Amino acid sequence: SNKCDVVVVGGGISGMAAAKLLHDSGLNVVVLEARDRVGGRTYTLRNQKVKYVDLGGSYVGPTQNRILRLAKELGLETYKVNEVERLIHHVKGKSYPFRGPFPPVWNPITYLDHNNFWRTMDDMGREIPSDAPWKAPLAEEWDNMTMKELLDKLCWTESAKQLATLFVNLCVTAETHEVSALWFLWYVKQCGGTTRIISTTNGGQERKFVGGSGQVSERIMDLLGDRVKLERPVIYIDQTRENVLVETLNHEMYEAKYVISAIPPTLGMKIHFNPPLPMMRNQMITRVPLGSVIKCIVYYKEPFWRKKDYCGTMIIDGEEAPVAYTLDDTKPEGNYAAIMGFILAHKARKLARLTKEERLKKLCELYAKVLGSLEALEPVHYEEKNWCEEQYSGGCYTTYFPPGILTQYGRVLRQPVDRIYFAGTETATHWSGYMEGAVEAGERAAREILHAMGKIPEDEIWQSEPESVDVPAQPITTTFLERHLPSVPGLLRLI
Amino acid sequence: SNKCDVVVVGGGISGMAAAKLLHDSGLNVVVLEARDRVGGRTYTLRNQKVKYVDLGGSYVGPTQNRILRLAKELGLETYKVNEVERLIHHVKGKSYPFRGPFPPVWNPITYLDHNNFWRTMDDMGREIPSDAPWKAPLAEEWDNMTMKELLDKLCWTESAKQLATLFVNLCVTAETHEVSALWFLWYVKQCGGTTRIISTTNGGQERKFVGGSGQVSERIMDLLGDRVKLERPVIYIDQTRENVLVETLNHEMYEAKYVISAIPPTLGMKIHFNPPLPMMRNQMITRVPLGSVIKCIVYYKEPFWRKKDYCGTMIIDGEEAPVAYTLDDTKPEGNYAAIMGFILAHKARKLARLTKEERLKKLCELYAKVLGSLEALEPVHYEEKNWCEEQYSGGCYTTYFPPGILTQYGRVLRQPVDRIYFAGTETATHWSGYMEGAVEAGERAAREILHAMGKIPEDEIWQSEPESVDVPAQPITTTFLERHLPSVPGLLRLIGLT
Ligand SMILES: *[C]C1=C([C])[C]=C2C(=[C]1)N([C][C]([O])[C]([O])[C]([O])[C]OP([O])(=O)OP([O])(=O)O[C][C]1O[C](N3[C]=NC4=C3N=[C]N=C4[N])[C]([O])[C]1[O])C1=NC(=O)[N]C(=O)C1=N2C#C[C]N([C])[C]C1=[C][C]=C([C]N2N=NC3=C2N=[C]N=C3SC2=NC3=[C][C]=[C][C]=C3O2)[C]=[C]1
Repeated sequence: SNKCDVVVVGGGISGMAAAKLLHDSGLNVVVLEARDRVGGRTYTLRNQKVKYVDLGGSYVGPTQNRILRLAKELGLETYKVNEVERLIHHVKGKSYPFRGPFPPVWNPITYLDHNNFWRTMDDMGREIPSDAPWKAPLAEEWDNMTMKELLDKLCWTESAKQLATLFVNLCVTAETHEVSALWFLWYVKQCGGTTRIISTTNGGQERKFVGGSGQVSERIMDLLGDRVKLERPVIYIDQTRENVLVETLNHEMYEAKYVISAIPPTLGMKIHFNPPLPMMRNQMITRVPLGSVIKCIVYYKEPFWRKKDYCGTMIIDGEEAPVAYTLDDTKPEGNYAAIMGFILAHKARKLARLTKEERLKKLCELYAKVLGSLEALEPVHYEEKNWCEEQYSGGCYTTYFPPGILTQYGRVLRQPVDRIYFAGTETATHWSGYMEGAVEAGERAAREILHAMGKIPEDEIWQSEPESVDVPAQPITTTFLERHLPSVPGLLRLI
Repeated sequence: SNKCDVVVVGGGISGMAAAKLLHDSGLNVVVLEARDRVGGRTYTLRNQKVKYVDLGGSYVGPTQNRILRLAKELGLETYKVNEVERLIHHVKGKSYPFRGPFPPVWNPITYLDHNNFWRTMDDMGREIPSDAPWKAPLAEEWDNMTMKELLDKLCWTESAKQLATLFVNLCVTAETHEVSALWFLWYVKQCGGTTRIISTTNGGQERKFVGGSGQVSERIMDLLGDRVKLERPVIYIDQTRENVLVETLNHEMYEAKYVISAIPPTLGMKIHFNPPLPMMRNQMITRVPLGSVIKCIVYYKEPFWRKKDYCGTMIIDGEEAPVAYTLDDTKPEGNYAAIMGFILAHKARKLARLTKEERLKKLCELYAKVLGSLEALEPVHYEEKNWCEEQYSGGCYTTYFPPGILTQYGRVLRQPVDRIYFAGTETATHWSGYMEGAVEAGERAAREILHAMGKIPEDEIWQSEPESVDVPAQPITTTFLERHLPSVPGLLRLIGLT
């Protein structure tokens, strides 16, 4: 067997961040990666037509200090996603340009309803501990309903219900009726709330990495060298002996003092355990699916939308549109002009039956309508990735919790199993679901092992992160009217 | 490599029924079983204190003609679960003895609400094709709500809502808020409806096998000899070459023309596939958990409850009760007196924290109260099994579908993947979730391979089953009043109009 201090299962950002921290502390680490590549739910494709493109995770922004610090240490830079010109909200077949993070509403009843919906998501979040959502005072009540039931209760207008539905679908690549309300409310709150999660400027979509996010995982593989084993899917972990035995599909055996599991929780199912997992983890890993998305990038000769004072952001209501949300994916140099869109949740499942060229025509005709431009019908290139097809991801962006699961099983996600510690973005407490959460979780799991070895004290397991100097956060603000305007039933109780 | 015609992955009833049919048809089969035993979600424990006891699937009944026929051919016999004396409904800390499959309701409004709840479950069921529930006219609407939401809409009384909650928990070892309404309505209708699924006499719980249900899988292993490979968990299936390659954890390689997957759908995740599964199956197998249950059998010197004119059936409402449902588990000879109970859904997770002795004490204290009998505090023996802990089951009794899954993914549950065909009870169209469904699915998968091989015509893939001559099925009937009494809102509409 190949002997080491710690085996890390999975070479995404979380496992690479964990392996780098342990390597830097002087331990002998091995990363066992199932694929022929690192990066996992990040994947940067290079070719002459695109230069580089993120086909998985891409965006970073203020308050994501860990991924920013790790990337800066690896020699990466960010650039700002284009938000200079107007955003578009496409409603009932017409484009309404706007500025600021939130699409405006003009009907007074619809305004109260929209204002109350976002506000209420944040008010509910204030009662949900980031590190223990199952401790919310109404945890059971909120876990036992879907987001569809909560939206049906809160939204008195169809307008608000449709945009809230889009918000859920875009944030978690899942239908409102698939997900727990408690989990979804946790998810938003642990990203800093509604404004922070939805915003480009001053939010999660503010920036991308120059040359692609795949460079984070690639550059840690560059540091670790032949400590990273590609095409080594882990099939078996045996904790019955002095040292932990980890076996791969290609028959190799690794012996370590400890293991970090840095794979999506459900993909623990692909490992046979000796002894069997404890009951709660055995069932948890069958209850935690990942969402469904196709990430699609259409390339053009020029970022022609900018000539019409559009930035390239589109928020597109309704069932017919294949893509509900786009961003400008043009390089910072103004070349490789492109629109990124996501095909979300059931539409990913529905439109996967088409060919690549059929999806390209649907997207170009949608963009031509919404941008009001025939230039959208003249793509020069197309790239796409359907993450539903990935054996070693299960989906994207992240794991969602159906009703009832977070309260019954959530405590088990990061609980160690003997000498296995659990990383992966799903185990983070800030920007779980993101590259930021991957770094937080990988470094925390690594420090749990340094503590088990008696190398650091308990109080160093969870470490704060200084704010990025390059990507400072500005405060989230509200107006007096946003805070105090009544809900629709509130306006009615006054009548 | 060990070469054969068909590798069956899984030696539960479904895989063993598939392997037997293929063996009988003259093919070379191998069964690769992860555990050191066959039977899977069936397990008959033998010791001197119990003689035998089913700790997994046990009950069979009228309309389950495939399991009855298979067991009869293997030399097995059934006996009737004791339902001679009165049943008990325990609610708000008091016991109400009754006769018939349904606890009686005296309050007229509550009676309308109860009658309408069961009626409406079956009315909705008749809209749902057994072989394609996603084709129901309102499939999307029904799949996008939980059973909790459906009970909140239909039940105008708390009495009906509490009994309906117990019914869901007991039928599918899951909470009402965990499961799709479409999937639950399908599950009940594909068992023959509410009456058939809930009944002991004339329903699913009528009978057990003499000597235990594990004998089905064990007697098929006897017929197959060394073709059953125990402690061979399958890790890898490669379909890139002319013959399918199946690898086991203990390093062995099997080469076959076709594979039957006879494991619970999500346990397909334990297999690495080359090439990768198609997208829809790749995601489906992460979306389909199994339920949570501890099966607990408390033994007594005598079946003392019968002397109080109680048969041993208890329907126990209330969060404090660890067990919501019991049956008499006394042997047909009248000895090894015992009460079987289920610890359901969240209670299986909550009470797993206790010791075996702590669970025994809580069960005896509950039974003493429900039966009004101090003798219940004097157990002579105890056996239990928490199926949530089983790596190679995932839970019991069966796979449930959370909201939104059955319409989006259900079509691929038994869709072949190249030369992999899908057995397992979850793929049945009649008594899916049961030993009966396991036989249906195993034999149907085996016949899909016989058809692929040109040995049988397409119309022989799905085969009807003659009715058992030993276990006659009485029809499910309703009264005029059951059919035509209004719902509570129906009554309020008639009041508004008057
Ligand atoms: C895929 C993906 C995609 C496609 C995308 C994305 C993503 C993804 N993401 C994620 C990431 O990527 C993740 O997290 C990470 O990566 C993870 O990591 P980890 O943990 O490490 O993991 P992985 O990678 O997986 O790894 C693992 C590994 O392992 C391995 N394996 C397995 N198994 C195994 C193995 N090995 C060995 N062995 C075995 N067995 C594998 O292979 C691997 O490698 C992301 N992230 C980040 O960060 N970023 C990004 O970008 C991302 N992405 C996405 C994102 C998205 N988003 C955020 C969302 C959104 C968007 C937008 C928005 C906006 N909005 N919304 N809504 C709205 C808006 N706007 C405006 N408006 C609206 S509405 C409204 N209205 C109103 C009014 C008034 C007021 C208010 C309002 O509102 C949002 C969101």
